[PDB]
Amino acid sequence: MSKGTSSMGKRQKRTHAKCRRCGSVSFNVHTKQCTSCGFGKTSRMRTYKWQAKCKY
Amino acid sequence: MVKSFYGYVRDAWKNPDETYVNELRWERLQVWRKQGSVTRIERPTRIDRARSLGYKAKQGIVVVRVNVRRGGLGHVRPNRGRRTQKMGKNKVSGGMSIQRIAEVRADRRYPNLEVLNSYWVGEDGKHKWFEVILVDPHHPVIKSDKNLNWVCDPSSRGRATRGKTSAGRKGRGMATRGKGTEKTRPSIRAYKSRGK
Amino acid sequence: MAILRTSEIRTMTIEERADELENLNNELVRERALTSAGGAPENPGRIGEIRRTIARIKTIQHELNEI
Amino acid sequence: MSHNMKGQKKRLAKAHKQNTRVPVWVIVKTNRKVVSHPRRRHWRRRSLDVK
RNA sequence: CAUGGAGCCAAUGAACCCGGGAUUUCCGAAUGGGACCUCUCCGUAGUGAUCAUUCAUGAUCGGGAACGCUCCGAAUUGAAACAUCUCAGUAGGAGCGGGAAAAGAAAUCAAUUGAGAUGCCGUAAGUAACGGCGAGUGAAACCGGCACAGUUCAAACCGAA
Ligand SMILES: [Mg+2]
Ligand SMILES: [Mg+2]
Ligand SMILES: [Mg+2]
Ligand SMILES: [Mg+2]
Ligand SMILES: [Mg+2]
Ligand SMILES: [Mg+2]
Ligand SMILES: [Mg+2]
Ligand SMILES: [Zn+2]
Repeated sequence: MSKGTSSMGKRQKRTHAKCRRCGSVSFNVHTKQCTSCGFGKTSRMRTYKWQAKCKY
Repeated sequence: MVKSFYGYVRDAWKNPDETYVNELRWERLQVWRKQGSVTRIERPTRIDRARSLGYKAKQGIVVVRVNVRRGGLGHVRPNRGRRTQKMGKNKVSGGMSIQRIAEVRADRRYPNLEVLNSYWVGEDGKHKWFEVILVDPHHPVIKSDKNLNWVCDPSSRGRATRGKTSAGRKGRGMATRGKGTEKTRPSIRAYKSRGK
Repeated sequence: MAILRTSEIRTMTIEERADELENLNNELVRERALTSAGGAPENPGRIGEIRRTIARIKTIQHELNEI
Repeated sequence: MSHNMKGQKKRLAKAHKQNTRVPVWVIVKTNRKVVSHPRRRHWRRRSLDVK
């Protein structure tokens, strides 16, 4: 058995579900937090200054 | 010396170790340690200090006692590569004073008010207790009060978190003028935090 | 011209407004029912105009404080 | 027989009816300038980002 | 968007644009409980949490391109190595917040006698100052301008006025 195509047929399950707040498939099913908008962790939307570049 | 009784309270609290305030301190810290982090009280422990700081005997003003740990900003040793000057953190106490910490916690617990001032009320080995004055900017009495109606302006919401209180302005190096404030006034952020 | 103008709806009464809404809903049910077979309506603008008429009657009813 | 709730089946229903060609009269009206849309797909390909 | 067939709307003045309303499913600050379920359970019909109060009612919660304020805070790199230094209070982070915010009316700056809140711009000036006195970092005052604004508490005395 290998790490390539042999063990990639075990991908019959999910770790991210479609989040309510943003409709993106980023809601982790174990931590209960969307990794795109942060629903289930915070009221505000997660946005960081490293998501774009320094404006200079 | 026809002095008001507020003067006598201030005299009693000038040197509290050698007055009757020491006995009250030993009797009061037992009750104060049992209380919560942010405890509301009927009357200020030092009424003259509160009145000179801005307390009035009217509705829409709240006085709260806050317990803050003693010592500086306890910090974590970095787990990644540092240049040996940014590696040590035991002897580093931050730029946030304990009075500002207590004021910000009082502002946190009481979201619909504003922090007006605060003052030292007592301390022991592990704690410093500060009494923080808060104002209700949506009570009608404070709206009518012309000496407190400045707090209804939009620029006054969030005073203790934007460093506008008296401990905040002291912490931003604005207690004085002239020499030494070349990098503090009008703001620490204006000079790239070089002052302070 | 139109199915029924909103001025005529203001002219009507509460019971007549309810009767007109019942008849309009029944005719819209019939028109959408014939299209379940896929056959195009003989009056293709009729369905949209009846829905707009139902909207206008509901607007007049809500203005007059009926529900 | 994956066991969907109501919203999952509704999303799969919308995905199913999105996967249809453009009508003929749209192509005729547009002078054949609108001949496809990005939502065409086949079930035996990239899976839906639905559930 | 996008002048195809058949209809519809419009001289009871539509379409379209401005202003004012109505409707505005579910989630979402999401807020009756619950989410791998954008739906589901209880219906006793929903003000969830933290707060102010006369417990009538009211505040905060999220978003906003950057800017503003507060606090926390690297390394690459430069020194032709490298550790103080620099990179740099930068990058990044947490809190708060408005159309601006911060600042703000001397326990000031001067010099032998003066000026008279603050902010920002020019200059002082790569000067003073700091520095393996290496590399580099680095002001303010005076002065010339934009704009001009001064006041309120605590207290003394009175005592619910
Ligand atoms: Mg930036
Ligand atoms: Mg706490
Ligand atoms: Mg201001
Ligand atoms: Mg080098
Ligand atoms: Mg906010
Ligand atoms: Mg000020
Ligand atoms: Mg520097
Ligand atoms: Zn999400």
